Amino acid sequence: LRCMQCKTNGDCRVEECALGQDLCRTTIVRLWEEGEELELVEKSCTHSEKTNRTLSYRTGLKITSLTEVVCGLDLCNQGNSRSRYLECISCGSSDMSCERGRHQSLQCRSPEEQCLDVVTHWIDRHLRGCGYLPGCPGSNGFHNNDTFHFLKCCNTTKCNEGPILELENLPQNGRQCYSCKGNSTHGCSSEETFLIDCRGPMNQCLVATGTHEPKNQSYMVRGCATASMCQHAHLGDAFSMNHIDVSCCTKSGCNHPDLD
Amino acid sequence: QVQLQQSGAELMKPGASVKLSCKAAGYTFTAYWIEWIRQRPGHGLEWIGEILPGSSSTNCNEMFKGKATFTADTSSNSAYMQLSSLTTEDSAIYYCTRDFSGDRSNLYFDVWGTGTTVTVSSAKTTPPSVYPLAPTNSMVTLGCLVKGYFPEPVTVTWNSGSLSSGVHTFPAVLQSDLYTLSSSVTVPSSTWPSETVTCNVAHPASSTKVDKKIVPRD
Amino acid sequence: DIQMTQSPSSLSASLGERVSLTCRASQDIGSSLNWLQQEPDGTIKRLIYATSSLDSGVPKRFSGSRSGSDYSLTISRLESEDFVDYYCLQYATSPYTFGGGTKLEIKRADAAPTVSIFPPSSEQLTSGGASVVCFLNNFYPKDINVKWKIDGSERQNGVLNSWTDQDSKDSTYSMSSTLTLTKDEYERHNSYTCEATHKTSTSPIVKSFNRN
Repeated sequence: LRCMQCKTNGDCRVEECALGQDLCRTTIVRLWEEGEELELVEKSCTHSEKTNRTLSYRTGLKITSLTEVVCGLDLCNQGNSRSRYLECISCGSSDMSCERGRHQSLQCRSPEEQCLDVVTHWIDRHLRGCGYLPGCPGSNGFHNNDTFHFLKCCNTTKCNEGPILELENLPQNGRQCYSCKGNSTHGCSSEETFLIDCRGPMNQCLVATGTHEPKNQSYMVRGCATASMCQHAHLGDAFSMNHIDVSCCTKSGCNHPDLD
Repeated sequence: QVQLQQSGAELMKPGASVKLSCKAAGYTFTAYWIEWIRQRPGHGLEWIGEILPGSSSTNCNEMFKGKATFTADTSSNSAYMQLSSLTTEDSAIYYCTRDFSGDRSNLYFDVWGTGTTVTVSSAKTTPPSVYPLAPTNSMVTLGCLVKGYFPEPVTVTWNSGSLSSGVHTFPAVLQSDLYTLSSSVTVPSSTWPSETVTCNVAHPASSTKVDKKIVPRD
Repeated sequence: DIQMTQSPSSLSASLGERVSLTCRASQDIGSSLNWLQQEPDGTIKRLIYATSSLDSGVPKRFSGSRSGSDYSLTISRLESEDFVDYYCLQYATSPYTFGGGTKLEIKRADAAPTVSIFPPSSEQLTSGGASVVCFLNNFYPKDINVKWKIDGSERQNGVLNSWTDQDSKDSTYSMSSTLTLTKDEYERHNSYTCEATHKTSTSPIVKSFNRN
């Protein structure tokens, strides 16, 4: 496979994709900000279990508009008024606007897009607005000793409103699964593994292995997750993993390394 | 209170242009697009176009290319729509509503003007030709026929309003460039011609008020 | 250009009855469809915004809902005030479009039309022309149609028709069939008749009029 390869500046070439790579990407970012549309575009080869996805959100008098799109063909990432589908609450952590109650309305520009609500703590914190991820209609999150991710998703007007989701205010499931992260050496080692109390709808015991895309090490995690969160696609973008294992189960402690 | 106030009914020679207005009140005028909607006789609503004050920006349905032309005066909180080169088929009601420029669905098409009539025709002010229409055991129905007038409307009453009983006044239809309508009244067969019965036709445009009573024929 | 196909175009119902009407989008429009209500006097008010959101002051028996491409306005316990025209409006993408409208009717008992035929007055005959008026009055349902007969012969040109809205007293309809002509052609034949058939009489009703 070969994909067009262009940096922010825009100098382009044909990248012979390395062994394993089978998808060509085009990440487009946009920033409207009081009368100036700012477009940056990266293209390159990219790893599998990736999907077309986009997120648009309002920071004060600005709009940030993320987009990525992929396909399997050779050089598939080559070349590529007022629309109104869904009213979605929006804000951001980049100006502590989501953290407060300054919750603007953002109209979805595409029929597929849905109202989102994410929270991301280790490794912006809070985000709200319009976007698309595959099979989205519904909520799905995860947490362990330190990390906490969540992503609600809905298709009706202003459905992503109300207070900001904090892990602390959520109840206890009763489910207890093991909490670790790292490599099976110094990381997810059996003494380094331990029991935590699951929360909210995250009542599945989860383990997920893979490889940290930035540096060629492998990497593992365990904790409490939703069923929908149990998914090969979703852990690979929350933690930049790929070539993944994702096991899930509903017995308190069926996580444990021994039980892999 | 919020309001959209619309210009008066217009009577127009085909081939002219006329500028309708939609004066706003109660809200930040520039924050909302003003929409124009046509509605033809016994027909449904169609979308003409829009304009955002105080900007140079407008849209329209393609079909109204050359016809509809939009402007706005912020000083006067007023929006306008010219319709040039008029024909028969521009005869319609024309409503204006508002569509918020921002995001906030609750503020789209929420409040409405009550419409401006535009009637286009060749014909000139013409009073009606009131012809009378005379012939059950119990009831006898009589009629009064208003033909060949212009413009709308006329008022028709019977025995100067005292008789509002079995009265049917039908909406006018175009016979030629002129309108034409009929009115029926239902009364007891013993009442007529015991007491006389009179239709009373007023055509305000031509300053007219004409009376015609109903009598056996041959 | 998106299109909205609204139905039913016309619908009759009684007090208490629940009813629903539907607009079908030819493309995806998200939840961005609104519903409108037009009064007999032409006055237009908005009832539902964004598919399901109710307007303020609108009574809670009105309700909105989507299913796929079919966005459906629903009324539960009908009131006399509710029997009016309704339209949907999509604002997803310009050019914005409307439904073909839905006229709402009160359901009443059947009723035979009181037919009446009327020859031309001498005053019109003086002017030069000649008109014959058939009045069809007070009948339900609206399901009815006219026929004229010149010595038997059904006539195509010269006929014009007018109808009333549903009467607000008896809740019926009424119709004004008018047959326009002139000197020579009228000054000829010897029988004129306005025939029409309704749901209440197997044999068409007739008014045989000889001009003598």
